[PDB]
Amino acid sequence: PEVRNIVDKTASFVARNGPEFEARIRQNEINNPKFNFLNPNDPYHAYYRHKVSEFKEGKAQEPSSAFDLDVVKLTAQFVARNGRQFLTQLMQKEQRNYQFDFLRPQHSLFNYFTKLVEQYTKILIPPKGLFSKLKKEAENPREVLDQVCYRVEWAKFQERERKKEEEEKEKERVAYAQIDWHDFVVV
Amino acid sequence: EVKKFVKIGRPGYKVTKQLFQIDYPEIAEGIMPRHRFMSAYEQRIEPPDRRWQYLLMAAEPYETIAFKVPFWTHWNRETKQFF
Amino acid sequence: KRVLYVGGLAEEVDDKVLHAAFIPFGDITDIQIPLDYETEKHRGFAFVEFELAEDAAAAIDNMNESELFGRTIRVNLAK
Amino acid sequence: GRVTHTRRTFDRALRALPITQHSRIWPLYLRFLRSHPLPETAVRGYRRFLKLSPESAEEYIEYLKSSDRLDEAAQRLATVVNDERFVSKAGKSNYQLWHELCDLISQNPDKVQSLNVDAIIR
Repeated sequence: PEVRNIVDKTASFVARNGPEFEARIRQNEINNPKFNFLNPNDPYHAYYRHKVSEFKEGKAQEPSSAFDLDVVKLTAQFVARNGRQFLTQLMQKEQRNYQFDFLRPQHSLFNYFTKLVEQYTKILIPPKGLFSKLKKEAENPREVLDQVCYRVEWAKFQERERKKEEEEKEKERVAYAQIDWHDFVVV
Repeated sequence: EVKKFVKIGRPGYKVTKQLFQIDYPEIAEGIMPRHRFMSAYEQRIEPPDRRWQYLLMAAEPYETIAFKVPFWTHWNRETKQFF
Repeated sequence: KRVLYVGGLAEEVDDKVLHAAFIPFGDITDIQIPLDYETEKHRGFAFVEFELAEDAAAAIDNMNESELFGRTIRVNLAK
Repeated sequence: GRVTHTRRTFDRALRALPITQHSRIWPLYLRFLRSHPLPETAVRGYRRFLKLSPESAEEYIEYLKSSDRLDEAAQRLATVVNDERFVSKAGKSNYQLWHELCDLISQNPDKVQSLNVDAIIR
């Protein structure tokens, strides 16, 4: 397509450089019917003129229990000695003729099992007390002030985030009380 | 005001059922297009025998994809696809 | 929320059919379909109760806008 | 080695009508179809006109398409293609597109008479 490709070229030029580039082309090639579509003289004028904004905005395409607590603590201590998700100190004891329904994942006591496990991991990691000593906590007002301000700062970030969530929910409420219930249609 | 400036362009819905996934133009608004099950009794003419519910998912620039039914969604603004 | 509410119980739609076609997404523990006692036909509403929320969510998502013997059925989340 | 055990065993396993005995009755026809298509066609026809299921004709035609008797497979397919009470027997599952696939494998470069092929396309 000669005339179509030329109109799309003028449209890309208008998108990149403006209609002032169109006027420049008009004064530079008013001697040729190639700037005729950049002029009111050829029929491609309005098509390429709207095509300018089309290619500028991206609509066209460019041309081509104490005991229970102790037992849960013992389970966490045994799961700190677990080597894999299957081979640990709880697997056989689950079916070893003693009552243990706390390994089940739906019973709320599995949350206490998992929290005991998380504390067991944070205490059995290398800095948890295994083979080294951390002293920026045991003698450190500088680290204490740092970490305390940091907890307060995470608290402030979470406060701003909850406020943002509440504002968004308010916008959602005002828009749910404002969705259209007359011009409904099925496609 | 959210409706005092409620523009009615009435654009078509492009939604695929079979769980529904609808596409719409670039809005540039954080409001998520919401769905809901509503009654089949309201209308400006209302031909008789309206006895089913209608699930309509509508937003700002794209008209409401509604369908009679005889955080359970997702809104991708980087692709503009709603599920 | 491990419940699938199956709207659209067709003429011969029984709990066996419902839990059989929606059983593959997860272990469905119970099924109950409202059958009109004066009509012997279901009310277009059944309830499949699984133990898995992932199962029932995937079932509601993939079993919606469904079809069983020429009937446009829809699976939703029970309240 | 004798059809006596086959018949009597099938009948005794069929005393109840659960999903039991099904894949012993029909694979019996499968293993009987060897060197004798008559009992295969017998079990196929009597089954398609026997105990109710939409999977009945499914297993029948899917067992018959694998043998040297295929117009019987198409006959069970036609039982499905009428079906007398369920135009859609299986929901999203396909019988007619599969029949079209078998018609395509028949109009495959064997019957190049150029009449059966265009007939199968129509």
